[PDB]
Amino acid sequence: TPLPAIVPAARKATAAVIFLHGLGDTGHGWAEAFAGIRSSHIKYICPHAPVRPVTLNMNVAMPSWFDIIGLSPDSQEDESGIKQAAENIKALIDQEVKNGIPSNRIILGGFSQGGALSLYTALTTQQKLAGVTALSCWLPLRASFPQGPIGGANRDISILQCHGDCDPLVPLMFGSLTVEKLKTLVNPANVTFKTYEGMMHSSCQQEMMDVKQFIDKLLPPID
Repeated sequence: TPLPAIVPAARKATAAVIFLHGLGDTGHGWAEAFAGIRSSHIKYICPHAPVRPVTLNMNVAMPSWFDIIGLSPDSQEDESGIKQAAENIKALIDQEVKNGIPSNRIILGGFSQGGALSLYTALTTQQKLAGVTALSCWLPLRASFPQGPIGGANRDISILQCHGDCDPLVPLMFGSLTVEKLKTLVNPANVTFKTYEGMMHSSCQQEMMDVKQFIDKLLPPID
């Protein structure tokens, strides 16, 4: 658990954005992206995932929040790893709360499997968070969530989900399927789905403008 890549608050952190990178990456690249759209009062924490064998690619080691066994909505999933990773994130959120940033001033999000982890954690934590930015991701362990509203703190959480229509790794179909299930677990009045023409398993600058909009609207300065 090395030091995350952090864009700190200029003065005192009154909100925080915890963002988790995709497969095989570190937090450094995304911290830079969030540095380019930061608000002075917001702390941007991009932790680094541990290197580990990934079943999908002949157990070649690379940074990974959990194991990837497949790429289909029907693929087998690493249930234990997903749940332990989620525990680690809630642990990381608890730390930021005991250090001065209330949970309802914290946004969780990520890219690909980082986003998937973001959705799973937000929807299973009794910690009330400010929102979720789920980029080019999916809902892990769909069939374990009941078919009604989740209840709990994040019944009414705001979710911004973004996907490219040319994504070869997480098909747009899989994101569309994820938002439909989302709209049955939380209040769909706060569920926004954003599609980006031509984007692949990537980000674009408009997607980052819409993420800034989302964060700035939900985490405004206290002063």
